[PDB]
Amino acid sequence: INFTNINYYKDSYAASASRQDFAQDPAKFTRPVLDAIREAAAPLQ
Amino acid sequence: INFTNINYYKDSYAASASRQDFAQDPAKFTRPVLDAIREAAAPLQ
Amino acid sequence: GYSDRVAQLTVGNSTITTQEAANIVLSYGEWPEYCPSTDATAVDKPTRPDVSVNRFYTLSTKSWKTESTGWYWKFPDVLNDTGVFGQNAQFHYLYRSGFCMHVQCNASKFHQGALLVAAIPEFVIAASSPATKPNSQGLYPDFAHTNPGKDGQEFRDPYVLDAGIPLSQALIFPHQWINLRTNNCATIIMPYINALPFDSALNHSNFGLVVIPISPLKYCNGATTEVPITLTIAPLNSEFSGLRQAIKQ
Amino acid sequence: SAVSALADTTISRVTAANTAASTHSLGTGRVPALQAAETGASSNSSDENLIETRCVMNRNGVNEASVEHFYSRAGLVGVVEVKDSGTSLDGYTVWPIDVMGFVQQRRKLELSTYMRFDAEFTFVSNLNNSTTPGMLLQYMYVPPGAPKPDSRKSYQWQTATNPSVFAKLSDPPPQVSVPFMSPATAYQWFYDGYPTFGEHKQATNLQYGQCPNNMMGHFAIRTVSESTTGKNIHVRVYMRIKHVRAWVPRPLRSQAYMVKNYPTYSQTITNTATDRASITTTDYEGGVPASP
Amino acid sequence: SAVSALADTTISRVTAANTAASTHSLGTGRVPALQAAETGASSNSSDENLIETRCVMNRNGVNEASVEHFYSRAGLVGVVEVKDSGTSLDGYTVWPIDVMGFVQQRRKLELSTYMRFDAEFTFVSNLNNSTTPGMLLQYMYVPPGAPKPDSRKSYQWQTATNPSVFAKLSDPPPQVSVPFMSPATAYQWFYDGYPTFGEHKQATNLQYGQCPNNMMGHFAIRTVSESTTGKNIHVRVYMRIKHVRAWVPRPLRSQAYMVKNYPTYSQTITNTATDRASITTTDYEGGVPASP
Amino acid sequence: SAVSALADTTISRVTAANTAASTHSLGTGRVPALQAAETGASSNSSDENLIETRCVMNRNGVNEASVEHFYSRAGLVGVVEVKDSGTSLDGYTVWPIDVMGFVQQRRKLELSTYMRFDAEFTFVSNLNNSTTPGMLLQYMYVPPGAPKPDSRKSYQWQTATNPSVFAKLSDPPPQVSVPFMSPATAYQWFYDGYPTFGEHKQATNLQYGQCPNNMMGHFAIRTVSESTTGKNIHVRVYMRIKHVRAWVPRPLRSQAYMVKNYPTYSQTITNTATDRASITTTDYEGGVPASP
Amino acid sequence: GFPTELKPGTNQFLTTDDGTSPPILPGFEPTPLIHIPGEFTSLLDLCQVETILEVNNTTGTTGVSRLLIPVRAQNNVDQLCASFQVDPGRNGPWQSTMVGQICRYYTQWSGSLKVTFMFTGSFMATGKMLIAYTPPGSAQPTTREAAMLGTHIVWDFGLQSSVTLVIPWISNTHFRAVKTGGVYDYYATGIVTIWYQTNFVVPPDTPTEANIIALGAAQKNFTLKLCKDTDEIQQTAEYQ
Amino acid sequence: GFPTELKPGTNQFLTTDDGTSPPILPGFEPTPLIHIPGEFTSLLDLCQVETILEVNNTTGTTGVSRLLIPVRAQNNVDQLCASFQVDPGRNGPWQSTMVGQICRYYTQWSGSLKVTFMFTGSFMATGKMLIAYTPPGSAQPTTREAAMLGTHIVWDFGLQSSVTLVIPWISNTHFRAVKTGGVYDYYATGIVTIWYQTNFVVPPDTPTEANIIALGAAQKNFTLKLCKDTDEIQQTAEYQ
Amino acid sequence: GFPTELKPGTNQFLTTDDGTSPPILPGFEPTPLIHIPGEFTSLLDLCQVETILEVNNTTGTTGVSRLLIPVRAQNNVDQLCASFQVDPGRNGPWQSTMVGQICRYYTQWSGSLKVTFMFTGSFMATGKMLIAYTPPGSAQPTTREAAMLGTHIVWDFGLQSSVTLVIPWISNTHFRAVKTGGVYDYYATGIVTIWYQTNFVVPPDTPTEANIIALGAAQKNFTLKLCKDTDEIQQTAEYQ
Ligand SMILES: CCCCCCCCCCCCCCCCCC(=O)O
Ligand SMILES: CCCCCCCCCCCCCCCCCC(=O)O
Ligand SMILES: CCCCCCCCCCCCCCCCCC(=O)O
Ligand SMILES: CCCCCCCCCCCCCC(=O)O
Ligand SMILES: CCCCCCCCCCCCCC(=O)O
Repeated sequence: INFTNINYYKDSYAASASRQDFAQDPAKFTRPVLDAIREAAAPLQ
Repeated sequence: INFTNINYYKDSYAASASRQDFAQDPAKFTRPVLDAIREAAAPLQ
Repeated sequence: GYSDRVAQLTVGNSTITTQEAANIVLSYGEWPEYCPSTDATAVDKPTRPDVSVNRFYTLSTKSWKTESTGWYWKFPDVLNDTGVFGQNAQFHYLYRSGFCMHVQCNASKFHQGALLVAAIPEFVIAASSPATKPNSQGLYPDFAHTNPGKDGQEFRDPYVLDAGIPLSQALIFPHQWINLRTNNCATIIMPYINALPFDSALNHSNFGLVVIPISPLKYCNGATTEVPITLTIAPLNSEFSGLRQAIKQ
Repeated sequence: SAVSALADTTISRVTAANTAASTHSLGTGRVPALQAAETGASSNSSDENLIETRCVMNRNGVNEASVEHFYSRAGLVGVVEVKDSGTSLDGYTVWPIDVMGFVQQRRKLELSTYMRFDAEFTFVSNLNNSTTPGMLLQYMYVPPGAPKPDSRKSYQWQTATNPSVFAKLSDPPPQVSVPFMSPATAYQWFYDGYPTFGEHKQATNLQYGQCPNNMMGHFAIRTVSESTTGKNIHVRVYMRIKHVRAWVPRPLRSQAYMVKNYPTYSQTITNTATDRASITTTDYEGGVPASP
Repeated sequence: SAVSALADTTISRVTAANTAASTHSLGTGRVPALQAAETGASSNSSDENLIETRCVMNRNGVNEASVEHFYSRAGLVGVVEVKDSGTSLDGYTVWPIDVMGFVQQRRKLELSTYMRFDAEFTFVSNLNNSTTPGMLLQYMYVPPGAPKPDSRKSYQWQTATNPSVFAKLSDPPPQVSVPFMSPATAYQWFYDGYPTFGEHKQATNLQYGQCPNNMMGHFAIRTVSESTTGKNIHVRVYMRIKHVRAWVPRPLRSQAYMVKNYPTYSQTITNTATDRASITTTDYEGGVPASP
Repeated sequence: SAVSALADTTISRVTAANTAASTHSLGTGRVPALQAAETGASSNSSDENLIETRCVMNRNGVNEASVEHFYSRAGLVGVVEVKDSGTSLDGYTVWPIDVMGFVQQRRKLELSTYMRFDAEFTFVSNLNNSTTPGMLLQYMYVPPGAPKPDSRKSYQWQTATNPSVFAKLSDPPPQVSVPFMSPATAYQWFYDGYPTFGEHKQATNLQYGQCPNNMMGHFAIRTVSESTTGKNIHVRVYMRIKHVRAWVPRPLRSQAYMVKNYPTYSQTITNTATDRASITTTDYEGGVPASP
Repeated sequence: GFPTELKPGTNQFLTTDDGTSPPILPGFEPTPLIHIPGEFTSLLDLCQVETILEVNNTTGTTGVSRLLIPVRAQNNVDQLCASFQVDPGRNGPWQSTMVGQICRYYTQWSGSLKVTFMFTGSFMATGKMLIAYTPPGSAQPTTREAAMLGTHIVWDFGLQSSVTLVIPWISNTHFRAVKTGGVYDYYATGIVTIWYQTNFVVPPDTPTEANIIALGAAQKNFTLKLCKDTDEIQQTAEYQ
Repeated sequence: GFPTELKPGTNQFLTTDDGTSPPILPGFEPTPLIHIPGEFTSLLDLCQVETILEVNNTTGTTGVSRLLIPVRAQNNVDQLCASFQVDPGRNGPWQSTMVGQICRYYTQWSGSLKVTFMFTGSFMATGKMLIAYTPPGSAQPTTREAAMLGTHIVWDFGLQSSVTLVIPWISNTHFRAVKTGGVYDYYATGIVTIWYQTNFVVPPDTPTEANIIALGAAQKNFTLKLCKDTDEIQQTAEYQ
Repeated sequence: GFPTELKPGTNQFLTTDDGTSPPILPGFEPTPLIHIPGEFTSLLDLCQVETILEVNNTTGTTGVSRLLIPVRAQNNVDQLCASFQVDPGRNGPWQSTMVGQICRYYTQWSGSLKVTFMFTGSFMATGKMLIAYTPPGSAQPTTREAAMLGTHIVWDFGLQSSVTLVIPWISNTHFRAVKTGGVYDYYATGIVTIWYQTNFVVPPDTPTEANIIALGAAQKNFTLKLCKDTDEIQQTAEYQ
């Protein structure tokens, strides 16, 4: 029985940390290329 | 009217002790044998 | 499922042909876009001089030598005095634009070397100074190093990017290598990155454009000594608001 | 009712990537090992395609590496001495709010270029001997433009509009929630530009990198006193960054900082990696080989 | 149930006016720029009708400029010294309740002519050295007509009907909710009249502007003591105006106040605007012009 | 709703085994008394099959003998003296986190080989004279690898990522929940092995039994002070083991411990049982026999 | 006793904490609320009311004369009548405005402004003025040719005696800090210059110098943020 | 502020308080729980495991010899082999048992006990023993005739080498205090005496003295109560 | 007053406590959130980006030269090019990597690593390298024959200039402590040695010494645990 993530103030920024939206999108840093290269393929053919 | 076993924190390990799962399985220490020996039977026959 | 080595980049009346290209880095997977109505704050109608400013401007050619440290440009500053982009950047207070940075360095199959072409957002240039009082001039970089213009600026300490950050982690930025055995060009398409929808093209430089030789240019006697490095950049989706008298700096 | 929301408030475990079982590959045209780092893309080679892997149903929690969990930790952002003894009988101090004065918080923030966040500021105040006698303090936030106090009795402490916290040293640390206060969409730890137009030809060039979108005013602290108290109070400000939005990751700082508002490293550049004897020397002794 | 009410308790963002996209206008009879300020009406000219505007879906929150948010902030309304040392061995003080003694609260209130509000009065009491030793105080509200105490032992402190708060200095600041106490529908920061009939021919004329509808009695504070304590206690009264209803907005005061209950400015009138060299001189240097 | 969960939160009584009524047995082949202890199995003989028993509906609660109830009790795991007087003017102390320094907690833990548990660590800090003056302490958890503080002013106390608790001595004992922190699935009070490869031919052999899976870093405690306070603070650390999972029960230790991280008993071996005069002498006098 | 744990911020008195407090008067019903005309519920409604800009804030000019922009018959062409910065919270002509005083109770402002110029000359006085708003980055225009490159209105004196020049919200940031000067010229709004488009022509026996009254206000998209304490009146002693 | 009143027990640190406390590590997911063999969830399961009673806890007897009950060929009849009290927590033979050590972590115990005697003589060694449990009130029986009046088992040595003597729960109270001695002999459990029912008969060229190993444990109805601190190991200094 | 009892942990300031605190600004609406490219929500996404390993961290080697693994034409066969430990948080080549710096903000790491070697020689330079990962327990292999017994890749220089050597997660524990050295070599990851499978063959008039650039990163199954404070930059005085 969990009783947390409760805001006691009318201002939304007084709430606790937003710790329920873990999203991992590494492609914008790891594969930031136009031509999607398959793993099994030689990249520069 | 009981109001307990309540977690106030988002981390589950901050909860109180897990004191509602009393399980007693002594056979793994008292009878750790392959051949189940009946009580009325002579064990080594 | 592979990247074709041939590529043609047609923007405006400019066209760039490359026959040994690795790929095209789309910075952070985001194409340059015009400022949406939701993200805009300025009320004036922006000018979008599509083909007059969004085009490839070949700006600088730097001679790669064996002991060369590298060069860096600041994207708005490198085009602020060039073409119709510069005029719009001077006549308008507000500006936003992506770019298509295309670094060119061709060498024979008997040359070797590797450049690191990276586009660094908010490339704050550091000064290398001894322990001194805050009064000291050496603690802060002069304007020639913060805004090198179109000529660029030779790196003093490319190992720390002249920013106190290790060059080895500069690959966290949108980057591409020019490995002379592999490719002769590096293309980076960078969208407008800023905490503001528009910003002054004169005061604020959104991105740094570093070209650092990681593997030094080595060749044998008889090979062509002069191995140039050319920076051709093209604004993409350039908007300008706040028309007034043209301001140089 | 809304009891369903209170039920799904505990942090759920997001696990790491499972490893699939892989067999041997003997053929042509399939080269998952060969890459082209020039493309600027990291290698897409997987462990299954380079070695014979097993099936590992990975249950390691990746949830702690989030930007929220990495940043939602109160670190020291300011030490404000309320000098009221000796030559400085002020009883008040107006502190420029800057979170880049201490290395641990500064290096974590500079991992990102832009950060938009709310903060939980905590004030841990005490005397020099670590004691906390009941002594009324006033922590007034003086936003940019609000008049800064020039004494312990000045009119600005009336705080009719300024946020102010009255708390004795004996009280638990005052803690308040600060919103994202900035004219920009996000704070900017790196501002490659100048705040004003002009020539920027000064010998010092102090204005490079100074974005006023980050300058969020002053924290004016005073002892609520009528004369000198003879005691210096050390207010340690701790900022917990919550509701974090980070943009444009950057290399973590490698050189030691020298100043607060400028990247400025010594002429003695420290290598990111420690030196070893040779490129072929590793200091791992391992065990005794069976047959050398 | 009523859980729907607790859900819609956070402040919703009311945004500013969006700007519509506008094009050029070349015609006659349509003059959105030409106005007639003589009519006493502000200009109805919009940005779209004077320049070519874009579509700006404005998301700037106008909610903070409300009269509630502008006024619901505890400001200093009174400093009451409970003198109990030296020549004044009283141990008590009866303070005339007036919110016009300090400039920051007074100037905000005088923005409006009539204000009807409840208040949250807070008492931040301490010694001269800012320390708060456990010392029992009694803050008794003495409404108009109730007998005022004449000593620290007098019978009025029995507070059988008067509201009274007992709190030590060591306690957190006593805070109470005061209703709209006034014979009138609203308080009146400006009363163009006299409280009594008569000739009003006195040389001083002290009664002009004095509306007893605002005179809400006294705050009697004492140390609950049997003799002199030798310590002077400074009680700072902070009023947070809530449930505000403001009427007839007024020009904000430009001259420095001189007295509490009267508008009275010096013969040396201070200009509302600071002087500059000439009507054609602006001190904004801007950038270097491209071609002068 | 979830009110059914809050209803079944009290501990239910699990009773012991009932005794069935048994009669006399006169026959062959049925030998519930004869056992074979060589089989490694405990005797399955029941009371009903060896004596004539009655029906005992046993209502004795066996719930307290659970591993949770046996271990969920805060015992002393560490005494950390923050020396700040005399020859040791440190004002800080970095304490290696080990729960095997005190006999009562150590002997209970060593009942099991592997234990996976969360803990509730409590810090009961005071001066030598048992008094708790308001003195700000910082209890920083320094995980393995985090830089340990080398002074009371060092940068590590900025605790930007390290868990840290600021609490005065006057406050109630600081209490925090520590998760199961270990690279292994469970802690290991007995590690029959060596942490590193090698020959292990040292004269001391200090590394036997040292599993780094249990070494969970240090607890750095400091007085938040600017100079020496002249007072030594004794921090007593109490660990309450919750969410316990115990594996491989072991004989309870019989010899007195000599060191913290090693089973090492004296050459003077103490018998588990106290000596008596003879194998046929019991010291129970009972009553006067009716007819000897 | 219900188990509770006191958190930081305990016992603090935050002056901007909208919380409950015990009522001193049980069962108190206040005086009934009768309708009073002129209730204002938003300070932005006050900022949209046009108030006189003190454009003639010059040395020697005293009293109501500081509220007048003098306009006279010019002997030369393309001359400058008056200029003023459009930073609402800056010490200058906007101090005399309700928008410029309510801005000072806030840290950041946003939205378009509005200056309605009223010509107070004779009916026989004719003239055309170029009122230009120069966006940031440029100093005050030195010529009308340089000023007409910005947001401007050519005002023709006539039956309608007033013109409105909207200062459009031309800013890089969504908000501008009310504080100006120093590095806070980053939030400069611009400069409004009044130029003689044509001359100030009058018939004989007619006054040759008239006055323009500037009336500054805020547009409908105006917004304030981060309530602070103004720096307009200072106090050295409790008003007794 | 919600009205609350602090009650006694405020600020106290009860070492046996199952309450919540703030987690030091936000979002910490521990190492996954893999299956480890041999998990025990109840200490009663451990008390039912038979462990060697140290019945030969006599002066001079050292080491593993303290775990043996010597049995030899008797020259007389109806003789006493060994005796021991069956108080689990009493200083004596039950200290060497897991039940006797887990009992010491509790104040009160209840339920039947169990001593399995294993004869470790030659296959050719035959004998019958009378193992008697004497309920409280009586001292150690002086003769086998007096001991056979209590709960006893006549053990015949043979192919099955072990006998179980259940010490039945013969008590006036539902629980017995683990503490013994003094007025706490009210909770005396009794005395178990081993008598020679017949002799220890061996053929020629066979060892004439053998050993009986006693294995004490707890029956299924065993129960402990009121967890306390054992008095088995003492500490004078923190183990460094 | 609702009955409450204060528990331990009252009045403490835990720096990692995700709790509420009163807002200093009632009704504050921040600047709107516009889309900024390059948002990262997980530090593991940063650890998967390949960054240059500083493998030439040797005395004398300065600047960008520390990022190059020199490869030259060998006069002998089966020689060692370079070696480095694959402990991400160990002082060594991995310090120059984003994974090796984000690892230092955590106590325990897990998952496969990845080193992409890029050959930066002439197009005419051909060669084959054996890059071997030696799991723990073994020192650096003294011969290529000993190194090829571990996880290795034979890299052929060609049109594709880069090879990826995955360091598979070969560990006894689910996590490895980022701290190394001493008893923490229990968490040693192994050693990666680069051997000349064949020679570095070049035609005439071609450079005979080239460079390999190592690019270390983390695989998709990489995971960090127990956020701590890094030991990379130290501070002796507040930055003024
Ligand atoms: C009552 C006391 C309230 C405290 C108010 C604290 C306000 C803090 C401002 C928010 C901090 C983040 C922005 C810091 C940016 C400055 C760093 C820099 O770029 O130099
Ligand atoms: C127990 C202590 C309770 C405190 C009682 C405070 C009562 C305050 C009265 C309400 C304040 C607003 C009215 C002030 C008007 C006077 C100003 C004036 O016109 O001179
Ligand atoms: C803010 C202060 C937080 C306190 C952190 C405490 C962390 C305690 C670690 C968990 C304790 C159990 C593991 C102990 C194992 C060591 C014993 C050993 O094998 O030598
Ligand atoms: C005061 C009562 C608050 C009730 C909050 C909801 C708790 C639901 C209990 C179940 C916990 C959620 C996870 C699960 O389904 O097991
Ligand atoms: C605040 C209200 C909490 C209610 C919690 C549920 C309590 C149910 C009352 C009955 C107690 C359970 C045992 C029983 O059925 O008798």
